[PDB]
Amino acid sequence: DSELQLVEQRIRSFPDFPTPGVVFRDISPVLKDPASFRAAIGLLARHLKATHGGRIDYIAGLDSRGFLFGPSLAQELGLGCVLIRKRGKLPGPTLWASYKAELEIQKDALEPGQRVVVVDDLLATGGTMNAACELLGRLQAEVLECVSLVELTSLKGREKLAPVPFFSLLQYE
Amino acid sequence: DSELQLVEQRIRSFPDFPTPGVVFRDISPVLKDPASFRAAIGLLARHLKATHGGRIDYIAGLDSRGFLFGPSLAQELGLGCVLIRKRGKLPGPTLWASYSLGKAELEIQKDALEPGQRVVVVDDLLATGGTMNAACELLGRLQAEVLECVSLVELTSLKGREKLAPVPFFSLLQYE
Ligand SMILES: Nc1nc2c(ncn2[C@@H]2O[C@H](COP(=O)(O)O)[C@@H](O)[C@H]2O)c(=O)[nH]1
Ligand SMILES: Nc1nc2c(ncn2[C@@H]2O[C@H](COP(=O)(O)O)[C@@H](O)[C@H]2O)c(=O)[nH]1
Repeated sequence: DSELQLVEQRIRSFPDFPTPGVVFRDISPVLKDPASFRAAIGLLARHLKATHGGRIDYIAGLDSRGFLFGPSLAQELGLGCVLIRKRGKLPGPTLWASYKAELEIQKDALEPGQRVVVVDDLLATGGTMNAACELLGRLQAEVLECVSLVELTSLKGREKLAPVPFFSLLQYE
Repeated sequence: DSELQLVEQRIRSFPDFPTPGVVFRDISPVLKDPASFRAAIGLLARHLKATHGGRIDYIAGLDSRGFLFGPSLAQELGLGCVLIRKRGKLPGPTLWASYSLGKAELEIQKDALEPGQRVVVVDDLLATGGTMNAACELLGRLQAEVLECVSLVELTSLKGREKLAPVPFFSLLQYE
């Protein structure tokens, strides 16, 4: 897939960041190359349409690298984007979950029964995405799927999200 | 302007957040309404094309709510987006700049831009101008040329515009 290649070739890997032995996958070059960013959004949108058809009501973007992809992905799908933030940031009534960071969402972000796909840049342990799913569940939203550009498969984040489906463009050990 | 109205109607105000006496302007509903979001990006893009023609090399988006607009704006203009992040998040060699929020620090990769490259900075809202000023400083230290800073909202009583001068500033909407 030449589109996927446009994305993969713009992932930059930094050894020993932030700790010795870890390899950080830097997605910033994807954003800097407009053809790469377009390919990433296109591939995610095509997957989501092919999997869910018209069932998705909103994209939920995770603070803050999910914010980079969520709105463009939503726009490509003709959908709005709701925001899940680090705690203390959102005004008005909210719910929060601590996973030690805390996520937050406005109580009126979604109505009961609305269906959402959650997007972040990368899935590692799955802690962040798992917390997002729980928050959304407490609004009585249905999480159809979580998606990311990158998945670190040796950390088994996918298993953590089960039974909510997960999809990534690229996988690294 | 029907387009501008689509954006203004989707700004929500929260008095006494985060402190008593102020009014937080919430842009979240703009993102939730795809017509509103499209209008905001379109208005910003049209302004930038009308003001700079083809001279913009990159959009620089500010962590974290600038990230919501930066890539879509960049895409609309056919440009890439570079990131200015809260300190501690970026790999590789970086520069950072403090400003009062106590203090916060923004950071950029030393290799984000080459000397002479021309950039427009975007954030959701301009208040005191501290955040945008820090971004401008970082970019200047890379020897990039900051053509303009833009936002959806400007709180004019806080005089952030003057703080950025002589770098031009543009907002879609203004409140006291
Ligand atoms: N871009 C990038 N983000 C990472 C990396 N490791 C962790 N993250 C960030 O941390 C979260 C995923 O970590 P998790 O909660 O799944 O362990 C995501 O929000 C992601 O932005 C990495 O190697 N690259
Ligand atoms: N959406 C929103 N952001 C604000 C508000 N006040 C401060 N900010 C955030 O803080 C920064 C602007 O504050 P400044 O540094 O100009 O005083 C921006 O990054 C913006 O995201 C507000 O009322 N609404």
